[PDB]
Amino acid sequence: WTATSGSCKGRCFELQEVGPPDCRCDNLCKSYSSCCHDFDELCLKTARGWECTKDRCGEVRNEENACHCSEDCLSRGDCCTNYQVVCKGESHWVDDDCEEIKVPECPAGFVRPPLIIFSVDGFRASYMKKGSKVMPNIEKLRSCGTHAPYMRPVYPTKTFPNLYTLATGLYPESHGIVGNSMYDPVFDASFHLRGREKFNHRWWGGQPLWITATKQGVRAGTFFWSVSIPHERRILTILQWLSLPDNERPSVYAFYSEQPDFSGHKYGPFGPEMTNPLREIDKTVGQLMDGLKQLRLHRCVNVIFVGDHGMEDVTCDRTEFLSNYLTNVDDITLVPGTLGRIRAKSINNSKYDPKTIIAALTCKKPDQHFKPYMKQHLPKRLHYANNRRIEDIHLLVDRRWHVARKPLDVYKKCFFQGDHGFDNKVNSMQTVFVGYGPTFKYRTKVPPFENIELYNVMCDLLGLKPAPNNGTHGSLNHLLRTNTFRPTMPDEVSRPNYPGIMYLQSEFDLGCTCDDKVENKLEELNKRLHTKGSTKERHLLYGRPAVLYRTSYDILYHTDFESGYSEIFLMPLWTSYTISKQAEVSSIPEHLTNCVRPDVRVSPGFSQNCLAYKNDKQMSYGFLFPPYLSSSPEAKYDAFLVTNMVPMYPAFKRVWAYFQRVLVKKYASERNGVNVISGPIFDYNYDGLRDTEDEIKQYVEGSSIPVPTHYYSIITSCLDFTQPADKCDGPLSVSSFILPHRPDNDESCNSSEDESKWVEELMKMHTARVRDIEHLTGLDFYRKTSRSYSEILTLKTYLHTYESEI
Ligand SMILES: *[C@@H]1O[C@H](CO)[C@@H](O[C@@H]2O[C@H](CO)[C@@H](O[C@@H]3O[C@H](CO[C@H]4O[C@H](CO)[C@@H](O)[C@H](O[C@H]5O[C@H](CO)[C@@H](O)[C@H](O)[C@@H]5O[C@H]5O[C@H](CO)[C@@H](O)[C@H](O)[C@@H]5O)[C@@H]4O)[C@@H](O)[C@H](O[C@H]4O[C@H](CO)[C@@H](O)[C@H](O)[C@@H]4O[C@H]4O[C@H](CO)[C@@H](O)[C@H](O)[C@@H]4O)[C@@H]3O)[C@H](O)[C@H]2NC(C)=O)[C@H](O)[C@H]1NC(C)=O
Ligand SMILES: Cc1ccc([C@]2(C)NC(=O)N(Cc3ccc(Cl)c(Cc4ccc(Cl)cc4)c3)C2=O)cc1
Ligand SMILES: [Ca+2]
Ligand SMILES: [Cl-]
Ligand SMILES: [K+]
Ligand code: NA
Ligand SMILES: [Zn+2]
Repeated sequence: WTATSGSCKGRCFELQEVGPPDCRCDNLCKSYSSCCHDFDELCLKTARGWECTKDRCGEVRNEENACHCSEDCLSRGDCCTNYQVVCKGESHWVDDDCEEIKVPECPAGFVRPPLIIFSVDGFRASYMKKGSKVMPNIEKLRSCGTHAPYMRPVYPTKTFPNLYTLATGLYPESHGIVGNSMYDPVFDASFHLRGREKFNHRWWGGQPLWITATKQGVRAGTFFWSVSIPHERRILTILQWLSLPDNERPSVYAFYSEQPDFSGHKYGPFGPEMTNPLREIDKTVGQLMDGLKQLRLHRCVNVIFVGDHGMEDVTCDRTEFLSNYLTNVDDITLVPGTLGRIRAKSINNSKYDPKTIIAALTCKKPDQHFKPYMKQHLPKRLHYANNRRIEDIHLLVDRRWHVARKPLDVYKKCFFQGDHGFDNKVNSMQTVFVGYGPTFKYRTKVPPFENIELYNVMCDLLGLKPAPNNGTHGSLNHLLRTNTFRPTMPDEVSRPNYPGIMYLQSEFDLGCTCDDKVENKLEELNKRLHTKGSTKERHLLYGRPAVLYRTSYDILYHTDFESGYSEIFLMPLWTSYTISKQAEVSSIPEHLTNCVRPDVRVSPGFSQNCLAYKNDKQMSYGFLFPPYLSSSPEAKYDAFLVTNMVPMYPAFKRVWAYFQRVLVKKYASERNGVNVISGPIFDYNYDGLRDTEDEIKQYVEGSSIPVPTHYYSIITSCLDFTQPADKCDGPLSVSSFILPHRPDNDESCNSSEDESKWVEELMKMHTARVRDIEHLTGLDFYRKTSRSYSEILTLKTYLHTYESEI
């Protein structure tokens, strides 16, 4: 109950939310049905519209008007945004040439340049070029300020997960807004776009920018706007808050537009009906910039123009129905649309089987337009698993399609031509970023980046210390003319051992055999130098990775590769090697097919053993440095060391061997040499973070050899591919992946064919940032390069997406 018969007189768009049942006058009162009786009359004035006309110039103030053209309006802070243009011969902001803003040019009393976030729903990245003719204000922000060709949203590319990611720097799995709709089993409660449950604070985790600011003594405008408040009134309210006395004036503001998303759903991303919404958004930007110029703030405020996600063509007829696949369709609940999330209709049902549901949905029709996953098997780059609100069964839906439970759900809800929510690497889901102001660079284009990074920059823009988040602070320094943050490399926690020859062959009883007893100060001086690190500068191009947790491990040198070998996990944490453009692929000789050799540098007690693999009927093994790439028949014996061995399912060896035999060489010839770092990943609790030893759920049968959940590789070369990878004078180029270590290839529907038809497709799907691998391994890469650390941080956040040119 609200005693809604208090009053909004002198309180319109108050910044503090008043405690019930006292009635409210804040920009969200409408949404809670709790405004004071006179809210509309006082706070939502509309009389005479939004623009001064010649005949209103220097009029007598009439408090009924929506905005004013009377002489006193500037000092009152409530002129129409075009007041000066109409009544003072001023030009619109968009008609003035741009001039570099080297320093903030602010009125006295401003302690720091304000930040205004202008967020636009459904603003697809290609609108910047495709709509440029009808968006002159936006085009000026873009070309005069700092801009990316696009900005990557988070998965799912829905509105609430992305806006809240913008506010917090957190993946949806950590902030908790994991979809536009959700069920939470611990609360036993549901969350929807419509309704009042979304207003409960228990859904909203992390610490959003407005709370970070408040806690640190920086005042914040309200980020949320009730939908019925028109855009012109949102702009005028921001401009009014900017005229408050210094002790009352917020330093950060957000504007939100429902467009172009609202229209995009109805007409598709490029419908002819899309021109007008783009025109109208541009006009709103113009109102803001004219209003800022009137208050002498247009060279003082930092403005961010940012989308939450793009928009794809999607219609009714492109719907897959689970009823065409399942027989128990009524025993499941589906969260439907551009992604699928499946749970049991009833938890008092012990007959419900996730395994059988998955099998009924896997590769069942030739043209199938979705792919089922247990959430822990989703590409690691989506970071979409570690939340009790994300159902165990997930469906990744093809771009342009929907999934639904039954046809009745679709024709008893054609309406829509546009939608979004798909995989966040899909081109049509990409959105926009422009930063304009004293703190941003002038006329600068930066490479595409992920929206998880902006929270850190917005904190920097406001002199705030960010709460812990998923951005990599410093990776966006190149956006800024002056940074207050200067990242430093994390300290190594564990220093390695460098073992020499310490064991005799006969101390090993590992059940291994090798035909290598088929066995001179030329060649024997040589091999000792190699085992001491003589070739290390060739295979470790960027220094050794630093181990950032407490553990026991050895550096092992070899002619063709170096490794950091874990005495705890009984395998390398990383193996590093360089393949020049000219390298030769050879095969594994017949006499070496089953060869595994004890490593006399490493004790029996810290080694794997061949018997365990013989005994484990499911588990086979592979090698991290590939034998196919040995530099010589003699160096090839090094690749069969028991310290280069890792556990692999036979189904996985098909993937791995094709990568090592075919694709490494192809990348080296295309990229003019590559450096490769490969290794295992253990993430049994799917939290995106390295597992401790006591978290491992599977061992090779009868042994202490832990089974990886994933294998990664990081492939580095010179950005200027006219220089060889091992002699690169400038910026680096990287692509990486985190392949799931699975006992079957069900994920690839073409897997019964030759690896050349399906393997590379799988690796592309599981593309990763070096930063994802860092979290997953507790390692820190690129510690010794000639590049600046900020540039290295940008490099580690890069994602190679394999999409074509937007
Ligand atoms: C992306 O960035 C984020 C932010 O940096 C990273 O997430 C962090 O990861 C940390 C390590 O996993 C984690 O630290 C833990 O926090 C526990 C206290 O957490 C509460 O307080 C914080 C601080 O205010 C708050 O932010 C938390 O918020 C979570 O939970 C609330 C309420 O449930 C949600 O509203 C909110 O959205 C958020 O949920 C997310 O995180 C939880 C896990 O915390 C997940 O379950 C959810 O799915 C969701 O993702 C909390 O309110 C703290 O108690 C933990 O301590 C245990 O473990 C340590 C290990 O050192 C040990 O020393 C302790 O003794 C303790 O062990 C005891 O508890 C165990 C488990 O109950 C038990 O088994 C033991 O036997 C012991 O009893 C732990 O330190 C941090 O909270 C989150 N922060 C956030 C915001 O998510 C994330 O890792 C990054 N992602 C990647 C890929 O890098
Ligand atoms: C609980 C609640 C209350 C009201 C509402 C309203 C009316 N419904 C709705 O869709 N919006 C927009 C909206 C959506 C999500 C978030 Cl987080 C933000 C904040 C924000 C803005 C910009 C940036 Cl860059 C980041 C965050 C704004 C509302 O305000 C949504 C949700
Ligand atoms: Ca983990
Ligand atoms: Cl959703
Ligand atoms: K086996
Ligand atoms: Na298959
Ligand atoms: Zn939408």
